[PDB]
Amino acid sequence: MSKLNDKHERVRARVREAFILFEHKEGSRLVDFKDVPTAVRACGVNPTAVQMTHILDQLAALNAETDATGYVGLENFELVVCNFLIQQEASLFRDDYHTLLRAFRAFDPDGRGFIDAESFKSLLTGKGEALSEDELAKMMTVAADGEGKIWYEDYAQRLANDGRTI
Amino acid sequence: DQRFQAALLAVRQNHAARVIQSYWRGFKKAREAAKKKAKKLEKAKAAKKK
Repeated sequence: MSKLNDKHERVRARVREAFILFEHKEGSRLVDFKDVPTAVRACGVNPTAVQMTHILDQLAALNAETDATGYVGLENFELVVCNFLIQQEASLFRDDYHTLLRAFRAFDPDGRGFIDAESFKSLLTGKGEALSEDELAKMMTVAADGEGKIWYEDYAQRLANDGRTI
Repeated sequence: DQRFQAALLAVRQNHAARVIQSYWRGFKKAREAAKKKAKKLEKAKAAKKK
């Protein structure tokens, strides 16, 4: 019970820190609705656009009972994001590096150890939650080397090492 | 046989694509937040030095 209580305390503290990082004013305890998806993702998880929609709808429903000032209260944001983070951590232990390795291996049936940047971008354009051309260009600039090859092991390691202190 | 194999490959590739897109969105947003925090810390240090 003490370990689970410490888990809750850590989740609440991390969500509070992420909320403070995105407060519109220092000490105002409010975060802009457009910044809510960014704050939730900065709270230490990488959920899909479906979960962005779910969390935004939940926070909007919670804020509907209060004044519709366009800002999300600290209490509501902490409750929603902490519940979602607890759900994620309990349902799956965040082995992000291995999950990304499996996802990248799904695109490499031959096990060549690398994925062509152009083919990978073309596949991502029409598969899954379609991203923008600017997002794809930034991704290939960050990942692809001078030879146009994406070493998915190193890329997954870098993705999982995105400053998330566990 | 080829159509069944291609359908299975397409399904797994779609799942992997969704996962990778979510993780890339998270990574980009985390990098933006880190840059914003670094800029704010530099501003605070500059103000303190005066």
